[PDB]
Amino acid sequence: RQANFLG
Amino acid sequence: PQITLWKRPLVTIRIGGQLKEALLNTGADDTVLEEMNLPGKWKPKMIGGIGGFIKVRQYDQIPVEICGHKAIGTVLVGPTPVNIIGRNLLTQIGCTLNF
Amino acid sequence: PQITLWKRPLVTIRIGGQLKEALLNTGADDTVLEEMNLPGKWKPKMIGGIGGFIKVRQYDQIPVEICGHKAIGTVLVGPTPVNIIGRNLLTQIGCTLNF
Repeated sequence: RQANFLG
Repeated sequence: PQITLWKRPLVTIRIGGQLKEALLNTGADDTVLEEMNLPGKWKPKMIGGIGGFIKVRQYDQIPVEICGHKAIGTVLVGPTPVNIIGRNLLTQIGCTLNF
Repeated sequence: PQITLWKRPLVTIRIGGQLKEALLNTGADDTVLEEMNLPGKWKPKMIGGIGGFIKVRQYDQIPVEICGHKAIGTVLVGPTPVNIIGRNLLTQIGCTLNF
């Protein structure tokens, strides 16, 4: 589930 | 190829007649794209990251061309701020982290 | 090492003398750790998240050991699902994506 990307 | 991480690892992907710029994302279990009409049935899903959760549509068995490699799997569609290629497809094209 | 993606790329890190598990995350510009205290000098920061900006504390020039590879740089601390090592430190340890 987890889509942990960050800008 | 070898992709360094000085900048976002963005690649062009293709689904059908559709081009999307997408982030190769080892931190993502799943692949999520925005604004995509996809064929077939879908089911509601909620997926989380920093900030919280978004609601997406899960489509199964979707071919995705990634730098000349044929991936076929689950593609989630919804309001992700950036298009994401996750581990489900990265594995299929033989992608690893190396240091 | 070479880390494959059939499972989450979790590795052990050392920071401030503590061992922690962190996710090697190519989709993250920055390194974001779960709530913890860290040596000296932080500034408030906001980072773009799902549904909006999240508040974090920014520590600069922090030594972090990742699989026995030394990095020194900016570590953000805040509400993250999991400890995340981003490109800012991945670049320092010579990490690339390969397929």
